[PDB]
Amino acid sequence: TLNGGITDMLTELANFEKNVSQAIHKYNAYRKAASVIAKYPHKIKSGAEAKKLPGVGTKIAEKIDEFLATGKLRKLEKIRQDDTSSSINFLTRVSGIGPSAARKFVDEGIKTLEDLRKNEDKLNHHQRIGLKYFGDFEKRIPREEMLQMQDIVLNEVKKVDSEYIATVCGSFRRGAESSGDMDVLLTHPSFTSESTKQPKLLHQVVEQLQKVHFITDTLSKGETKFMGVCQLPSKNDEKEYPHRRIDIRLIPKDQYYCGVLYFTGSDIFNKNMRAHALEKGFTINEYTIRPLGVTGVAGEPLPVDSEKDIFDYIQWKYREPKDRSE
DNA sequence: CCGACGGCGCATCAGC
DNA sequence: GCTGATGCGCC
DNA sequence: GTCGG
Ligand SMILES: [Cl-]
Ligand SMILES: [Cl-]
Ligand SMILES: [Cl-]
Ligand SMILES: [Cl-]
Ligand SMILES: [Mg+2]
Ligand SMILES: [Mg+2]
Ligand code: NA
Ligand code: NA
Ligand code: NA
Ligand code: NA
Repeated sequence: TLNGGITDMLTELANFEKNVSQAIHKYNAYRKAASVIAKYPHKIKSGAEAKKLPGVGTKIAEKIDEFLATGKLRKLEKIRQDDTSSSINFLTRVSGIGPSAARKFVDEGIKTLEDLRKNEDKLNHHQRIGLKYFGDFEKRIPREEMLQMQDIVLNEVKKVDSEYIATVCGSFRRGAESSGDMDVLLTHPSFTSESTKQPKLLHQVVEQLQKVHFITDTLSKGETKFMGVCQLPSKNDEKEYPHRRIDIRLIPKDQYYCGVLYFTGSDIFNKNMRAHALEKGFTINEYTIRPLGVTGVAGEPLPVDSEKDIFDYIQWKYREPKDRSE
């Protein structure tokens, strides 16, 4: 982190744009700039130097000059002092409260953790769980703990059906020493792009993980995606482990490589790769890569037998997961 | 200058 | 009840 | 806010 000061500033700007201004393209622009600066291997000496990086433009270069000179950004100093902006930014830290809900809550006068706790009746199911575990959800998960969680999930899934394959993705698969949450990609030969030969494939797995008290709460659940809370078991006399977020995604078995590409991320990596695909005349989702016809309609799914095949289509050199942390 | 900016699952609500 | 919009979430 | 054409 040679340029941590700058990347922190840009991230705070991004969050303000997303949460307060509700400007999603500005949010993405700031994050893209922060990401490109974060991997730049020199300590940045000026705005002009930064402006040579793709995604850093005139306005960001100016902000960088201000920050290098003074160590702060007047724009941010003002935003921090603003009560409405401060409140909104805080409320969006609760899982389930977005920019819209946060602004609506602040209008009602609900703008602190204390206010939230006394107005549970005003929260939906997801938000009530987000509040319950507010503290826990902001803690990172050490890789050592991720390994214990992997063992529980993989062993429990095997007990449901030995044909399931579960893969931990996200930052874990990128080799991070700590993770924000646990991301699990699940496949079963009965669920392909052509047919669903068994019902409740995801349900059976969630149920089993609940039965062993690993999964503790549910935020949302459908046929292909579960979003919930889990917790490692603690030993006798041991303090409990924090509750953790868990996401499970059931992907058609024949579409594993596209699925694991998506779920490995990072998010900014996915955005960059998908944008590059479009420039190259292709569209990528978690299921397929398809050509874009002259008109605009996506064509038929192209053959994929490896993650690398996807990179080959868009003429990118292959990047191992560890090199996708953007 | 101006259009595009990644793609999608689940929850909630309005209209019919 | 369904369909489409919108919010919020995931990478 | 930035980029491409
Ligand atoms: Cl915007
Ligand atoms: Cl600052
Ligand atoms: Cl695939
Ligand atoms: Cl598809
Ligand atoms: Mg994750
Ligand atoms: Mg994430
Ligand atoms: Na630039
Ligand atoms: Na939130
Ligand atoms: Na996740
Ligand atoms: Na573009």
